[PDB]
Amino acid sequence: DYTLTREIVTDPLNVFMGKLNDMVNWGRKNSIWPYNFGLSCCYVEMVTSFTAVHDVARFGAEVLRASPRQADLMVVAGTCFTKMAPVIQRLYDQMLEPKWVISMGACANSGGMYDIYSVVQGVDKFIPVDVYIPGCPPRPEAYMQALMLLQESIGKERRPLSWVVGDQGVYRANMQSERERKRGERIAVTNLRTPDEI
Amino acid sequence: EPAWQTRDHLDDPVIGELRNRFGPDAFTVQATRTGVPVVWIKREQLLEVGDFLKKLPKPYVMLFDLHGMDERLRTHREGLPAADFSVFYHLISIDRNRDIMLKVALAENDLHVPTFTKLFPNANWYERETWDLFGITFDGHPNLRRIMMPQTWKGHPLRKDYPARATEFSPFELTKAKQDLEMEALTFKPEEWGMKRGTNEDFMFLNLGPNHPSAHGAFRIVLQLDGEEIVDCVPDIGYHHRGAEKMGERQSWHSYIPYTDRIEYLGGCVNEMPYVLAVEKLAGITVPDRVNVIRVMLSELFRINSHLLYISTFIQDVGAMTPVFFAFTDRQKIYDLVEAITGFRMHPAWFRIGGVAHDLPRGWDRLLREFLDWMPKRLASYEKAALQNTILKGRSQGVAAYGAKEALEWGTTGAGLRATGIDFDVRKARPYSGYENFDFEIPVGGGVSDCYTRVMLKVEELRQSLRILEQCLNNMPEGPFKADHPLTTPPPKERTLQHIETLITHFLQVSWGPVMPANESFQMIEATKGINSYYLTSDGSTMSYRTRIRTPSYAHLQQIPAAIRGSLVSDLIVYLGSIDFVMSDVDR
Amino acid sequence: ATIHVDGKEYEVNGADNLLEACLSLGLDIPYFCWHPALGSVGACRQCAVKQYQNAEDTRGRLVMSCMTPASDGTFISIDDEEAKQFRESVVEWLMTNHPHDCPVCEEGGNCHLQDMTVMTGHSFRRYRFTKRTHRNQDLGPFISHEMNRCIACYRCVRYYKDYAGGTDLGVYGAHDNVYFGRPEDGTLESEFSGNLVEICPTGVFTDKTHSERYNRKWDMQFAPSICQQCSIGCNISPGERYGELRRIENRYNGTVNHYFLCDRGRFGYGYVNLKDRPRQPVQRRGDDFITLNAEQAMQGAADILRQSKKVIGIGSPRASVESNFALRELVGEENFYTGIAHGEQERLQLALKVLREGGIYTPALREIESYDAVLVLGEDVTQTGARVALAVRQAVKGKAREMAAAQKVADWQIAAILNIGQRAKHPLFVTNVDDTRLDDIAAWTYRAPVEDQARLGFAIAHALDNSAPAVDGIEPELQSKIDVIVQALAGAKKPLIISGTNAGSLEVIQAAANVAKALKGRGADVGITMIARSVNSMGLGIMGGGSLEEALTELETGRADAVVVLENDLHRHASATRVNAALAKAPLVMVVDHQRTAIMENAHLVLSAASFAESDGTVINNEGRAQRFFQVYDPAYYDSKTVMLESWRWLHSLHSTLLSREVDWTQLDHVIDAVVAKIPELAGIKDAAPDATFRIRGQKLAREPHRYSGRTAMRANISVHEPRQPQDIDTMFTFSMEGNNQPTAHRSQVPFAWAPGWNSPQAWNKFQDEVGGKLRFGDPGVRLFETSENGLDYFTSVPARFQPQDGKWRIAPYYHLFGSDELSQRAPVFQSRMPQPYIKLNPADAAKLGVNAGTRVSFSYDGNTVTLPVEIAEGLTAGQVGLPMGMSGIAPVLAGAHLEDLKEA
Ligand code: SF4
Ligand code: SF4
Ligand code: SF4
Ligand code: SF4
Ligand code: FES
Ligand SMILES: [Ca+2]
Repeated sequence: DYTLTREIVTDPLNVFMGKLNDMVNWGRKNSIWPYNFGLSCCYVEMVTSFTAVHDVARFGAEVLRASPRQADLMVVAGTCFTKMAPVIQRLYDQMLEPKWVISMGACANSGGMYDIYSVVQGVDKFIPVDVYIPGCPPRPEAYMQALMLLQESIGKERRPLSWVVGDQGVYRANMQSERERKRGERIAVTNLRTPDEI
Repeated sequence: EPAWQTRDHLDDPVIGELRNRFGPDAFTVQATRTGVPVVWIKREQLLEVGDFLKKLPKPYVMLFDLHGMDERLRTHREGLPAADFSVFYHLISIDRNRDIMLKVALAENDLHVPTFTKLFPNANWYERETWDLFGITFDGHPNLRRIMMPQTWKGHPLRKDYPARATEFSPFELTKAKQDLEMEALTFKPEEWGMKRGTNEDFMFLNLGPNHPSAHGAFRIVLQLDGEEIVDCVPDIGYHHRGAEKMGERQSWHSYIPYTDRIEYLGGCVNEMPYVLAVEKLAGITVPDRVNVIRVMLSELFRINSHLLYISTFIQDVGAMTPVFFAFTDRQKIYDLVEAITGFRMHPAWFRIGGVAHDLPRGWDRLLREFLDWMPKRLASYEKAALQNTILKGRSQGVAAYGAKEALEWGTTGAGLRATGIDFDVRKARPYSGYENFDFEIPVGGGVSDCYTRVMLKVEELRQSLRILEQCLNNMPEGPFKADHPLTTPPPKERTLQHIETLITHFLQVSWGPVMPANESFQMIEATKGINSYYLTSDGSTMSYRTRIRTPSYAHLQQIPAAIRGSLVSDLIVYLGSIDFVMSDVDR
Repeated sequence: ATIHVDGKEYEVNGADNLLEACLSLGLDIPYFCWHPALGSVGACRQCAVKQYQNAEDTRGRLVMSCMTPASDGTFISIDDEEAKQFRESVVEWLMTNHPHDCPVCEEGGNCHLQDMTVMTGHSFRRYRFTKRTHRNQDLGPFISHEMNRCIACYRCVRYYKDYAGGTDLGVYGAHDNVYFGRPEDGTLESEFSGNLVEICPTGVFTDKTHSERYNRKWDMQFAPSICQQCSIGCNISPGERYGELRRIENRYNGTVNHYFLCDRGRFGYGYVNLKDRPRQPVQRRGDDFITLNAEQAMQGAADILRQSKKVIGIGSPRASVESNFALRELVGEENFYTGIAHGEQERLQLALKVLREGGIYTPALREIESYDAVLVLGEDVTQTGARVALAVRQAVKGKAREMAAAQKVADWQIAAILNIGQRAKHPLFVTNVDDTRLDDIAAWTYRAPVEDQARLGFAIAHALDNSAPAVDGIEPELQSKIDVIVQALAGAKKPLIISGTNAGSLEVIQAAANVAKALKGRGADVGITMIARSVNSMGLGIMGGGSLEEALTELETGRADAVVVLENDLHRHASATRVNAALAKAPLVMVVDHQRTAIMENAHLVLSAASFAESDGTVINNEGRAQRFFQVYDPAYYDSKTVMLESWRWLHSLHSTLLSREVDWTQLDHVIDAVVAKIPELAGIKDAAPDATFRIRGQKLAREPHRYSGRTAMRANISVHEPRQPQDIDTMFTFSMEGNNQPTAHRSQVPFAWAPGWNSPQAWNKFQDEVGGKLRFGDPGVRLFETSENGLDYFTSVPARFQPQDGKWRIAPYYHLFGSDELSQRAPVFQSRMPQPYIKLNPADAAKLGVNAGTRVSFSYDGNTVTLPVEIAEGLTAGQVGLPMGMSGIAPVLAGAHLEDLKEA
């Protein structure tokens, strides 16, 4: 099951262009450069993930280009203020295809605790979001888990190989949600450690 | 007499001096729980009173705060002049170790006060923020534009009739705002920003923002330049405004604590402490000693965390990108201890009215002992790696220097004020949370506040915080982690779980909110980045009638133009790296 | 009087006790057993203050502020250490046995005991022993019983027995085993038993209908509305959660219905939450029922109405003033027909003429309790206007009040007043076709047909004033009772005459008017009260129009090819066969309604109108007071497909689309201005509530409390994006907590009472100028008319006595508080409470027909034979058969009609 952007369609995938699509998706997902965009405390945990104690460099996501042209992924990590929302939209428009968006934190997800006059209630109001991370702030390993989720999201999506041959629309897989996938093991939890110890 | 008792402070010599100078009927003394004398002055005598306080034998030299209050919905105003709005001016005399809160009452139609900038230059941004959020006009202001909201914003958000919650989103507003973002570079007029003689034609205009590649936040600075020399500059702030005061008017006294966390998001419990202290002043709560030492422990841990991040970011801004990894590993050790104690990393939300959310977990002293053994070798390694380097010294020494007069007139606190040679720390001058029982030193500078002097003072403050943490680990009382007061929110959990009166208190405190009686309270503490303060006005309800958060990064950002005038852009970058500010602290 | 509380001087009323005087000053004293409407007994021992003998005194003495008069030169202290310690100790003694029940108790967040436990500062438990336990009782479908939570404050017994006159609730047991409840399991028989849930400061008595779908007070969306279940017009606070009407609380009005509702108004709201209600406009095409939005429905209805040659409109007394006026504007003044029958309209217009042209002051509901003698003629008040019956009970106890006041006993010392006035009471004379619920306190009861009750009234008026027409044919025993009534009424300082349109006789209203005029001619302070039937019966009478029979005649004759029925089921005012035939002959039937009625099967177009919880409007109660009710919630907030609008909005948009072929919905103030501009009789409805631009220091009025929760999750199952907050352009209220609900706010419409520290219904004490008095800035509602300068003439149409004719049976109306109102039977909680449909037979007539009690008899009315079981009625006069009005199959129009071939089936 896939979704078009130029519509809910099926999988269109001879065998040579199939292997080409898997190789292109593998190269895209194994080399994702985030854009260095500092908004709020969620970016502090993002750069905490960037340091040596968590090693986001292992996933090939450590180049951290200061220009949106050289970046493939926008990590909106912070509150979406009304003054900063045109800046976010302009920086998103400056990025080039393929582009993916990770919302980091409850502010970027939905506005979070700041349902206030000067905060846009979520970055999905004006730019599309690929991965959402709950948390305030999400811990750095949660950001790396969201990076892995984006990696398997990219790994089966279909994009044109060239701009002159083939269908130019972009396919995005309707993935099974992590909630229903993890419900089998989350409900079975019965006992946890008592909060009186270290 | 307890520290939270309502005092009129009529025995203060400033009251006698004001009575001798202006007369007994010239002002009204208000009894509060702020700890400072609150004096209601007539509007036409405001500048005279300010000048008289400025020319005292031990003068009031620093305008600590200046803001407004919407008094239209305040039912309990006994012993107060008739006011639709009010403007308050908090002034600190370091020589007396005293402070006074002047208050000017304004009617709804005549919402204008004389400007205070001819006495204190920080009144520029303070009055701009008062006009932006309350609509109060200050006559004689050089440029009274909106500082928090954009210029094309209708209404004033901190007024009581303004809706707090978010309005519906429209892509049309975003698209047109993208159009003004596009033509802002083309249609830039220096007269709008207060600059003069723009484009002689030897000056160019430079915009650094909106997004900087750093962790201090997102903001803009427009610079008037002759080649590489800065002649005029004003910072464009308000890009991080979250409506924290307006949120304080729509959350209960207990449910506002996570919002107090995110004021200075590198501070955490340091930001939680003045709020819960002021609420406990309103509630008449004296916390036990174990609560004091626990709060001191967590505040010093988060102070060390913030100082480590600040030193790392300053070193990275100089150009050395290596020690930030090791210092973030040290921050991970601190976060391990904080996760063990409070259950969270950055915003613990652990301080409570009357105590803390839980008792200390079994084994906290082990993690504290390992952290205290781990820290000093890493600190010496960072010192020898970067802060004794000659390139860093050449980049940092003598850059954006100011003296004691400039720090006093601009409200600069924290590392800069102590680097100017003035010994003023709230943990010693006006002690709080049982800080008198800890033996620690206050580092001061030679008299000139460079980047290097401020960074070394922060390193010495980290050393003293390690000393305080050692004293916390060695000497901790065994006792309650919550007060024995009926207004302790929430009550202890086991008594809630098996006693019905405690269950009733818990039920009504977590649902409707705890009822603070009608009073004004004020708590001023030494934050990780300067002096922080919470000014809370209660009307007798379960929410705050007015929450006023004074943060030092506002004063530092306003002192930015007065100190970098005549310097280079790289000097501006080093200065921005050496302030220890966050944009959430400025814009709140 | 001059008192000194905590060293501060205050001026108070010397006739008040110290508790109500200090609560009126804003001072906080905890209290349980005292109520403003019930007086002081000194039971709970919670209100202890420290009194001093004079200005210089340090010892003092703990006195009981509810039992201590606020005399001149009093010196008391509330914040004294011994007083505070004793109040905390009293709270602690109450909390020794209290169950650990707050999470699973319906009084949580609304509990006076919780508020006073917190306010005294008691939060530490040192009691370590057991807690006493009580079994519960089944009290019926409305009140849920939990005796463990009792604090033995005696409010329930005092209200239910001394105030409401009930007989089935009492206190039993002993020292600490005191049990408050019924002597056995069973339904609480009183018609005002629902006020126990607000009288009880704990969760012993709880709203069971609210408990079925329970939510806390902070989670409610409240509005100030008017109860729509009879003509009294009691002020209510409907509270909503998750798109359904959850509770009806009593909203304080110091002029009408101060602390108390009746059970029909408190538990009869369940028709709002019915799942068969129309939520979208529906057009019938052949056999299909297609669904339109608002614009296509307006365009299609306007097109079909434009092709019609004459469109008539049938209003209803269910609908508000604005809806009836909008229908009248759409169809024309000469084509507007009131939805009631000719006889009902004639009785309503006569009662209106007596009220606003008879020169006798009609009292408000609170003012009824100060009259010295009461004569109820024809009306069964407890089953039709129940709150008037409660006020009549208070007026009857006024004699004991006067007797105790003559002995210098304070008016709040209720036990001494009841001890002095043992059984002496003000005269109450009730007339009905059978026994009433006021008979336990009535000085005399007259069980007679409506003609005989009218003759009794005419004879009373003739004996009071000889110029009144006389009645010939009075028995000597009846004449003795007549002169007893006349001697009681003539010696009364403030006589009150209560009648209404529910008796089904014009002559009863004429006789009551004659009695009131005769008492006015003797210089007495006479008042007259007329009880109407529906919520806006007075408004439809004032606006006026043709009867339903004329509309059916126009539909049958073919002169009207389009009928617009507004909020009417058309079966309570006419025979069902005639209505069905007339509506089937009409080529267009268009029903604007919020309840699924039986006339929608033939309706060509159905407009999903709004009920009172989803609409704004004005209703005129029985005393002629215009009152605005406000929308509680947006029905389209949760279900975005729901297109349910106000009836006046629907009809104004239809008029605009018929005239200019364009859609304009309205604003509410525009319709109010149109009403006050075109109908000068209804010109007083403008001052019922301020317009939508009214603000309190620039901000609107909050519908929901400031701690309203779940804002980002209550609609998250539909969509994760939070929708727009609903905009209320019609009124001054906002559908959010971003508003003003301060007790000191200069307003009269209060959606709900809450003060910090007062979460219970005792926050109304903070919302009043003095406790137990009016609201601080006046009560909402404005009387439409003043009393006339000159009265009417005597009604000379004296009827003859009732003659039982052979083969015919006069239908005596029997009314029930649960069953007679149209909208209340739709509430599913009422079917457990409504009585079984009976037919009342006199023992002589039942013996003549050979029928026992319980056997089924079949009678044909309008050629329709229905069967009912027989109940033997001793007090029913022979030749009459008693039918329960307003039930299923028995229209209220059948009162006074004759019955044929009544025979056992
Ligand atoms: S979600 Fe929380 S941590 Fe992240 S930006 Fe918002 S306030 Fe900061
Ligand atoms: S009656 Fe009041 S105190 Fe008792 S369980 Fe219910 S809410 Fe709690
Ligand atoms: S049942 Fe309620 S009203 Fe009655 S005595 Fe007990 S607490 Fe009071
Ligand atoms: S007396 Fe009438 S108006 Fe009042 S609550 Fe009862 S049904 Fe409603
Ligand atoms: S309120 Fe006075 S003793 Fe109960
Ligand atoms: Ca409306």
